[PDB]
Amino acid sequence: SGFRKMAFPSGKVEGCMVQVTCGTTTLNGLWLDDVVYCPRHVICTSEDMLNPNYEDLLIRKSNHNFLVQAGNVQLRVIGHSMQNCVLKLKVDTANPKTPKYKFVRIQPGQTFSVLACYNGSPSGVYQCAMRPNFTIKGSFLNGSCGSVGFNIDYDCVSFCYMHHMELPTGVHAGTDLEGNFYGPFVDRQTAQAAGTDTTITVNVLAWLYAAVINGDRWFLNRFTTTLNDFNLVAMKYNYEPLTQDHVDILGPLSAQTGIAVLDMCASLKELLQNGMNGRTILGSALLEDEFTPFDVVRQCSGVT
Amino acid sequence: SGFRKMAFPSGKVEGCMVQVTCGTTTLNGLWLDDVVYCPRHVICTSEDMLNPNYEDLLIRKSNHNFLVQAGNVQLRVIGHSMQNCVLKLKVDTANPKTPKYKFVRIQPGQTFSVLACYNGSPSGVYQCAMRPNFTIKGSFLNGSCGSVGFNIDYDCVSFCYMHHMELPTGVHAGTDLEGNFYGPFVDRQTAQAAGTDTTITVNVLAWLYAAVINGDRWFLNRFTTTLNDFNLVAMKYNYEPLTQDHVDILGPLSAQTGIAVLDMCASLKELLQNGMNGRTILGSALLEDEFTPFDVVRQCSGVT
Ligand SMILES: *CC(=O)N1CCN(Cc2ccsc2)CC1
Ligand SMILES: *CC(=O)N1CCN(Cc2ccsc2)CC1
Repeated sequence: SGFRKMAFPSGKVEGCMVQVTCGTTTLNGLWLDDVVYCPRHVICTSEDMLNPNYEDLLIRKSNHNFLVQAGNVQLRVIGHSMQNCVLKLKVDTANPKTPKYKFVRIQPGQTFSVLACYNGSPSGVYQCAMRPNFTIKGSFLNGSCGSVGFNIDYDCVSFCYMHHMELPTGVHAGTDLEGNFYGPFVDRQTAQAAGTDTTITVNVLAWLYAAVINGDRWFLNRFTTTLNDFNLVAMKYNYEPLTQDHVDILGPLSAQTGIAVLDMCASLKELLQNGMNGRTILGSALLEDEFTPFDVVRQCSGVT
Repeated sequence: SGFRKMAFPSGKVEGCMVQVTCGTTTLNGLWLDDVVYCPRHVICTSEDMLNPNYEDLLIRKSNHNFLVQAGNVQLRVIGHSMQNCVLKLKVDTANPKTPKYKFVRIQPGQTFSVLACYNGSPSGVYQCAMRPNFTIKGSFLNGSCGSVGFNIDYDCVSFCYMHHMELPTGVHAGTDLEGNFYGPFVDRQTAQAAGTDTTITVNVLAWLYAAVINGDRWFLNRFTTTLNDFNLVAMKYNYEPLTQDHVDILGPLSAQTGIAVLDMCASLKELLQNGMNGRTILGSALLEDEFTPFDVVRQCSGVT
């Protein structure tokens, strides 16, 4: 029993982290096979970050300008290219610790673990979600860029995030491992405001199921609702509209607990309308939305 | 910027996890050098757990009864002994992935990371604290026993926790790596109630400092207080009494922010007395007490 914000074991990713230095800029790189992936802004001076022309800046760089260090061992760069907002540095040695991996571009509401690194050295691991506004709420200081987000299915690491920038509101933006930003963000020091941070309704419901499975049942009520009625309430509270797809995905949690998805929606509706009245649910005083239905089933079933 | 509940990178510990089977019971073991550490209740049938005599039960067990599997490779047991509530199984092979390590017995209020494992296989990592009642609030299903809690200082893993049991209130009890339970708990299926779960005042203050460092300042007020006055308020709200030792430990955070510890106590006092009024602090609607001053400085300074 008990339910905790839980990250994937980080070892498989720790083995992929290197330091990338271009001139006087240091950040993190991801070494998979004989390629090191890092944010292209490694090539920039802070001066450059106001309106960088990355193709023009990159012409001035040679393979020997990219200093790549794995532990205290230097890797030899034999090639470099820009793909969108990331650099791929070809090194002369395959990473012996390369796990099975995939590159995946996640959707908003999807959760992942982040291994925060400084100088190619892991400092810690925490769990994130891709917000509906394509930001993530991270913990990232200067030097953390190139830190990656990932899911693990048994032996296969699916890399979904690379950290690139902090908005002046202290939220985080980055790319998939093809170097394409999530959302409308650009790797330039300009005016970039996040949109509405809407609550991931399907994740909140999954977490309410997790609460019931673990003894927290006080918010269960005598009511039911319809998708259309629930959604009127979701609209008012900046929740994502609930779809039949969300209802289907919650089916296993519905089945295990014997609480109809729409009944749990009517519970969520009363919580939105009435608040927690100073009570808590799984040790939280607000409605947690960074557990997916898949996350809840995993943690409740003990999958490795 | 941003501040997240953050666990140590788990790789060094992932490399120490094995499966221990005695008869029909399977749980996790910790392989350091040529010793595997596991909870002694591995030797029990559920029948045995009502009033086990571990010394009597252990006489019936030989080295060949302890099945120890690291990945898909079996380790040869060449010796076994009981130390308090843990078994030490001597194996004929040193774990090649043994990190630098220490065994430490932590105090209440101290935080650590847990690598939840099933069948010697890591499922995830999360951050805990030793509660003032010597429970921890974990995420642990059947088969998770022998999962360990740890801190990392650069290269050295300090093992502080091994998971042994769940109280019928869904909180967790376990041992240091010498097999001594935290608090009054025993590895028997009997009536064991947790004491008062008091709030770790020094951790809450550290987290309020983390909030200021990251832009959340709305709760800063015009007041100050004294230790004695603050403590009257802590008593009423089941907070640990604040000592000069706690004030000293918060000195670096005081220094960096320019907010006197006692001023921050007067902020905490108003929050205890008035509530959050539906506001949040670092994305929480309650007062977080599972970040130590050391944790806040680490995450705010980017130590690896
Ligand atoms: C994540 C990280 O380490 N940093 C430091 C370098 N910064 C360069 C930049 C990119 C967009 S605006 C300026 C990014 C944050
Ligand atoms: C942690 C874990 O896997 N388990 C399963 C075995 N249980 C045995 C027991 C110990 C005290 S009461 C019964 C403990 C929980």
